[PDB]
Amino acid sequence: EGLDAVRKRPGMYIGSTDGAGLHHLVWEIVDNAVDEALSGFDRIDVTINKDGSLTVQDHTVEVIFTILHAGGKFGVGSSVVNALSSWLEVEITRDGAVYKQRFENGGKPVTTLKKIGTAPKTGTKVTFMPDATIFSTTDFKYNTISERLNESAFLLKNVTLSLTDKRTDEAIEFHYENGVQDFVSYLNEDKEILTPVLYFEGEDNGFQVEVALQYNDGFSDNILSFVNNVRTKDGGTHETGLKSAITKVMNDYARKTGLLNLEGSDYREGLAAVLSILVPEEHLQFEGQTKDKLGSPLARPVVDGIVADKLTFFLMENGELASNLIRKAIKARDAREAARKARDESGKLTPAQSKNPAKNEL
Amino acid sequence: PDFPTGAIIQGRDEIKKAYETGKGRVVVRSKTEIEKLKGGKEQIVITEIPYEINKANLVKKIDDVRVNNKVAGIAEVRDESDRDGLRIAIELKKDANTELVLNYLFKYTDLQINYNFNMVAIDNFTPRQVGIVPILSSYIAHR
DNA sequence: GGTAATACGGTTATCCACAG
DNA sequence: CTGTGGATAACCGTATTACC
Ligand SMILES: [Mg+2]
Ligand SMILES: [Mg+2]
Repeated sequence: EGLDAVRKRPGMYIGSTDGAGLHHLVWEIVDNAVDEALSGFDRIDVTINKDGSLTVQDHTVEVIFTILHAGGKFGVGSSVVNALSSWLEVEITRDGAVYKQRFENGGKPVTTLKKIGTAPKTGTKVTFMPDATIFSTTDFKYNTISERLNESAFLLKNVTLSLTDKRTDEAIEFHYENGVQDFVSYLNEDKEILTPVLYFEGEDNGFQVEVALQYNDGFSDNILSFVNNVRTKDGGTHETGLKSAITKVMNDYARKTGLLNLEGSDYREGLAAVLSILVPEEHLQFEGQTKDKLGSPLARPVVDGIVADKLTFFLMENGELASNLIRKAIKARDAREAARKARDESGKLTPAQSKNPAKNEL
Repeated sequence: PDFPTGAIIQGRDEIKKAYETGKGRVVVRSKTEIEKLKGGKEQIVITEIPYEINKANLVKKIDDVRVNNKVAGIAEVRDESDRDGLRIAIELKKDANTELVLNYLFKYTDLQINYNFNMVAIDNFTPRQVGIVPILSSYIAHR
């Protein structure tokens, strides 16, 4: 079924950033599909067809399904996709036969859910072509969809996500077992690794946190965050709490072992980390519209708590790599303020890009 | 013009003005791709710069924009140029208006400059300011 | 603390026009 | 206040033996 309101104001549902919006809707439907599979009813196939339309099938779940505008993932109208497409087509095949219906121009049906062919098993497919009445560019970019499916696959483990493209006969298929561990591995597979992949999980006061992190020989840190499997593009309390525990527990380790107090970063030079927590509804606050920044003040300590604990223990794992990181840090401070001092004034060295004593040549 | 250092030249009425009179002003802007990186952070990749611009000086004057936060966005600035290419990677933070950073860069650095024609040459022992025609003519009669 | 003579390196300030 | 390119003009660190 289709919804007039989205047509009347598409940006409000999708944000027709065109065709960044066009891709926002595909996120919506496929996330809803995934969600519905997570509901127990274990694979989603996304297919970019050659005629330009998008099939998305799973193997009363039907309208339970097609009604998205639901960035869930968290394992007479209604439904924004059917409403935003010159043609949609819902085929269900459940119990020994296949029922089908299609909808045109905006959501108006055009056939009844009737039967056509008997199928020997079950599943449901939605295929749809968007329209260049509301959309500028209806080209489905294969690499973007591939990417989102990928990260979507790190996040939710009990599901697997395929993506084949009849336009240029290719197909990836994402399934990640190790999870958030494997995420940060993927963040640092282009780079040169240093430390192995760290990983702590947690649960406290209603929060379930899961944080993995590891070092490359790089400068800029890369830290991505999730409240309820949606991303925090601009971070907030949970992130700051994770960051409040790495510089806290390290300075502490610094004073004891590494002798030595240090800046905020310095310890995060080349640190990539993946942060995904689960906040309950009663503790979940954001900022001025858009879930881009977490506000929940309770998340700052509960993340800080969980991570700082685990990190204090697993800092007594080895000391080869611990003193070393605390050594690189003390290095970073020095290098950092060597810019501050040089700046205030307002050497023939031609220095290697990536700091790493182990491999560099002078 | 066709600069040996490539890039992009904006200002046809002024190319015309300069071929007409010898003098004109034109804009010259660097070549850039945007690069979507793993995670979700974008990264500007400069691949041609303006004629007679010092590359080192430039890269440096961009890191100088970073550490002075003259605009936010720039996470790292790194010259990746080598034997088979010219690549400057300006990597951005998560959540940072990439269009904003790019425009502020064109405005306030030498990522984009002006070229001013001023075409004087010695034509019969005296200097003359010349457009494309007395130049081409002069050539022809020489030949 | 100095210079001898054949070697190895590199560096600075000026003029001139014309741009922001 | 900086840089452009064809001109002007200088400048001084080091090694080596040897002797007050
Ligand atoms: Mg400029
Ligand atoms: Mg200039």
